Amino acid sequence: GELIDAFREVCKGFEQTAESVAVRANNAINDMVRQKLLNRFTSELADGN
Amino acid sequence: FIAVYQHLRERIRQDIIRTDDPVDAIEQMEIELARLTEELTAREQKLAI
Amino acid sequence: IERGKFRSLTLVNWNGFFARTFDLDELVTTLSGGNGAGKSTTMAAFVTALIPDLTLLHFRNTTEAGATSGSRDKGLHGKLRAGVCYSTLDVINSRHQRVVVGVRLQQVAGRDRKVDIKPFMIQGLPTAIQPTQLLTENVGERQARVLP
Amino acid sequence: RIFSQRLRQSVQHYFDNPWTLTVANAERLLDMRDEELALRNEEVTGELP
Amino acid sequence: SSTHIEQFMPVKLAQALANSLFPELDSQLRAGRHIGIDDLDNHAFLMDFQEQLEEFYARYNVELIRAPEGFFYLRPRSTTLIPRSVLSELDMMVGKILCYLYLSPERLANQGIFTSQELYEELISLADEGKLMKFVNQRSSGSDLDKQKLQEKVRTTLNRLRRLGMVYFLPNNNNKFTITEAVFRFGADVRSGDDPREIQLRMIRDGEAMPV
Amino acid sequence: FMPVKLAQALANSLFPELDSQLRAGRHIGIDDLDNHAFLMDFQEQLEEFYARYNVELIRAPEGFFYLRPRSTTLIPRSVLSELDMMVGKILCYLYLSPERLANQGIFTSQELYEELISLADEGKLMKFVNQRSSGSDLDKQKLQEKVRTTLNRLRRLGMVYFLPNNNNKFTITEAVFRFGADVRSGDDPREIQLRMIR
Ligand SMILES: Nc1ncnc2c1ncn2[C@@H]1O[C@H](COP(=O)(O)OP(=O)(O)OP(=O)(O)O)[C@@H](O)[C@H]1O
Ligand SMILES: [Mg+2]
Repeated sequence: GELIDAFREVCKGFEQTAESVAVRANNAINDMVRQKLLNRFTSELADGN
Repeated sequence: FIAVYQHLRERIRQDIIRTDDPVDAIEQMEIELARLTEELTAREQKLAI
Repeated sequence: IERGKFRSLTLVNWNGFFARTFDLDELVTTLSGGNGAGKSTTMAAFVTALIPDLTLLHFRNTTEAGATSGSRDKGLHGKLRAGVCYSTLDVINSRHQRVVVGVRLQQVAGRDRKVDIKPFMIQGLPTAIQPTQLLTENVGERQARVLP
Repeated sequence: RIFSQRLRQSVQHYFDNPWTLTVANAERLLDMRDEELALRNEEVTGELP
Repeated sequence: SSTHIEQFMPVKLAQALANSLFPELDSQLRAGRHIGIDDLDNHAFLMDFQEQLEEFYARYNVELIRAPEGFFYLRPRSTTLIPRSVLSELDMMVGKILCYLYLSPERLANQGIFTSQELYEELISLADEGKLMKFVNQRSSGSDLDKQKLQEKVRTTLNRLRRLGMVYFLPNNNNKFTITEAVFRFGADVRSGDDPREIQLRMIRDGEAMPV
Repeated sequence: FMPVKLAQALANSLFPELDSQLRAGRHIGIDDLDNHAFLMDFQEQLEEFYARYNVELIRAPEGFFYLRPRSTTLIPRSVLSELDMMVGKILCYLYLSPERLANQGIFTSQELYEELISLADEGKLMKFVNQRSSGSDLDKQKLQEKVRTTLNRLRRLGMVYFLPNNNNKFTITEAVFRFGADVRSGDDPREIQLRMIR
């Protein structure tokens, strides 16, 4: 959620459409993970967060 | 004969009876039968009272 | 204990009746008149008022009695005229309470000869009010109108 | 220890030979769409008995 | 003599069709519902007149079939009078997992009551999570929005299986449900320890299953 | 037990097929010689048979048979699209008097297309395609497509019979009257049909 809020600020700073921002943010997050820029930890203990 | 066996092999019911050998399965089935008979006897005794 | 009784039956804008009220008797009430006068129609209105279940209602001729026919037409629609219609009963409770039960009937526009029903109930109505007058408005020189 | 291997390997490798079961799927009864109910209003009048 | 039921129909078949249970059952069966041991009324009925029903439905070019596990269902022929349809691959994933759950003695202590979350956890434990996510979305890469979408698709397909009679929800709680033996049809490709290709060929020949 | 004539009726070889059709909602007209005769012969018992399903077997005054589900129907129900009814009403209008001289009972898809377009209001048209659509080629194309689709649906209903060739030319059956208006003493069918269409 915090990463999505950060992406929203960038998009605002680039004056972009607020449509599908949650999707655009997920695409960007997945792209960063796919490009080895971010490490993602999926724990059963964190209820899937 | 082979065909017969093949035919039969599919027809097994559940895991505790998964002896892939039909003939072997027979006895297991019968065991079940006896088990069931005892349960029925107890249940009908309960029903009477 | 004093058993309850049906006081009267009222019909509005039925086939042949504009606004008519029959006062029932304590024991027996008889309807007479030549063929086609409207006796069976009065029976049907009463029953309708009693059990508005449209699924059930099926008014066969007296001939063909007892034959389960599934007829295309239940025979109620034709007994109603265009516009709004009513059928109501006045009852005296064992408690000596006056209660007015009834239904609002109305034909449905469309090829299928369907009918609409809306039940209602009235409690505490003064004894001096007649249903015939309660359900109509006096418009013009003694040329009353029915009201929805 | 018969079905563990038998079924787990099937789920693990399903996509190498994806298959689907058949079911009876009888047609639904087509009905008229109910149009908005249109009653007959005529403001009937008459002489009172 | 003339005007005698036997001229046109066996007495037992007419007796069955006249029963008060028949219309319900017929309607359901045609819709694809499987019948297990728990719905006594129906099951018992089926048992009593099995051969008459089979013979009856035969008129339609459809087989009334009895699996070894004791559950009845309808299998249409190629010339069927009644349409035939196939399940989706996600339905299969949930089906094979429900099957393993039924067998699992480790969870038998629950008395059959399982939760959608437990099903989901078992599924992701066995199948390739990230590759399976491809069916939810072509760009899925483990994002939580996509994980919630997967969970909702599962909830949906499960609801469809419920309608097929493969699973029963609790009377007051919808997050929990109980299994039935009808799920064993998802194991039809492995119940015999033989060559998978030959099994698959046999199944398609019998009309049990189609490829994609 | 079971009534003898009912057992006879459902023992007949034609029953399974007709059952299948009926349950689908198909209407049986005078065209289907054997099916129509079968229903005429065994109506009294088939009505009772289908009442067990909370479904009504009705013979229209024009002559065609069909099933009507109750609220409590044992058969899963389905409902038509607005566009569907639109088209249906159209076909009912085309069952006209000059039709005989105009087409000798055989129409084309274009007749219906153009009639639809000409007689309907723009707004409802839009509502049929998408509310954001506006008088565009693509829109018209999609509308055409939908028309074809719905027409096929109707053919399943038995309303319209396609002539046996790949081209889209058809004839209208009497059962289309189910779409039609209420008729009152002396009223002109053209006028009342148009009045509902409007
Ligand atoms: N559904 C209907 N549609 C049209 N006309 C109807 C309908 N039901 C009754 N009528 C007519 O209404 C009039 C009253 O009929 P009704 O049966 O009430 O009379 P009746 O006095 O009870 O006659 P009988 O004693 O012969 O039964 C008759 O002309 C009858 O033809
Ligand atoms: Mg009469």
